[PDB]
Amino acid sequence: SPALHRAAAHIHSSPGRSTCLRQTLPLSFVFGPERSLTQFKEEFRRLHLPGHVLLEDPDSGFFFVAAGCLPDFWLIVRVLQDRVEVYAHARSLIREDGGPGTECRHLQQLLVRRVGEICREVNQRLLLQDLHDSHVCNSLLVAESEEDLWRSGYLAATMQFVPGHFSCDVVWGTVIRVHSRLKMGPSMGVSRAIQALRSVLNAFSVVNRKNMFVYQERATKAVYYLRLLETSDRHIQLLVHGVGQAGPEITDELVRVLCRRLDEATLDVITVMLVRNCKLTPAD
Repeated sequence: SPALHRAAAHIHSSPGRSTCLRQTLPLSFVFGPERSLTQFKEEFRRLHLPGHVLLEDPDSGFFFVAAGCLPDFWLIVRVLQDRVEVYAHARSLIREDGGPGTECRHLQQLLVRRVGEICREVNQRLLLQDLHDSHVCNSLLVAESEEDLWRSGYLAATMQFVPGHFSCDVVWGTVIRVHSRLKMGPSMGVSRAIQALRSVLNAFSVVNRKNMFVYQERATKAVYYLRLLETSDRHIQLLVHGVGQAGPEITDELVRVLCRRLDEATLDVITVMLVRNCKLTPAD
């Protein structure tokens, strides 16, 4: 503890020096620091460094980077209430001729990137948990579209780092062929396949967003946003957006359930047609 404290004091008391570097990284906590601090600490503890291991001192609370024995350079990371301080000490941090300064700078940059990614992931997880617990899609979690707008402590998040544009991209995408009987539903312009999918997914569909559902995987505890669209040969195109790659619960089981519902609807329609002894199409 006292050696790390002295190194941090020397780094802070020598700004702009070629041997000591101090960097401050803010933690954009959408839900506040009370819940974000524990998540950030856990992520930092579970964070992995290339060729280095982070040891957290319990007396001081500041993590130190060591070779995985102390290396030729000292890297110290301090986690405050709402900011992260990274201190790097080396003989020459400016020279990059295969020395310890270049390695220390690369390690500091990697640690800063990992901390930023961890903060973003914590914010996304908090937003997903709030959406799952409230069945409402926040603007920061996903931007409100024109259809959603027509059918419609986060103030700092709105007046902070750009929200809405940080929504997770479509992790997986699939196209499901729609049968000829289900191509036209009971309402003009509404496919029967779309209606069946809505009826199936009403258990997790978003009220404020049309044809949108929020599904939380049981294994990964990750809430993902599913969007379904009709593509014309009418078909159902489903895009699943999540922080990480979609698991097998949504990739396979959900597709199987949707296919089973579509097949049941087609079989019921065919039975109704045969009840009237109507001519059956070769596709039917």
